[PDB]
Amino acid sequence: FRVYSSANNCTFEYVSQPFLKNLREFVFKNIDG
Amino acid sequence: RFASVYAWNRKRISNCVADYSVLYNFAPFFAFKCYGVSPTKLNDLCFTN
Repeated sequence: FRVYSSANNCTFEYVSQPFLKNLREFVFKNIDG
Repeated sequence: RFASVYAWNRKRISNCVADYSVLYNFAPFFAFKCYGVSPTKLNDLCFTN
C-alpha cells in the first residue's frame, strides 16, 4: 500500500502533522536548496 | 549490546537539538578526549550532522 519504488536509502527524516466547494490551492518552489 | 570493533555501529544524528551536556552522567570517562574542539564550548556551535 506504500510502495512507490524499491532501493530507497534515505537517512534523513522530517516533519509530520499532515496537510489536509473545496478548492485546495498549494504552491511549490526551491530557493538555493 | 555493542557491536564488534570491525563492525563498528554507526548512527547518523540529524534534525535534533544536541544537548552535548548529558553525554556525562554515564561514567567517570576513562577517556573523554576531544580533537579539534573543546569539551566545554561544544554548546556554542551548530553543525549539519
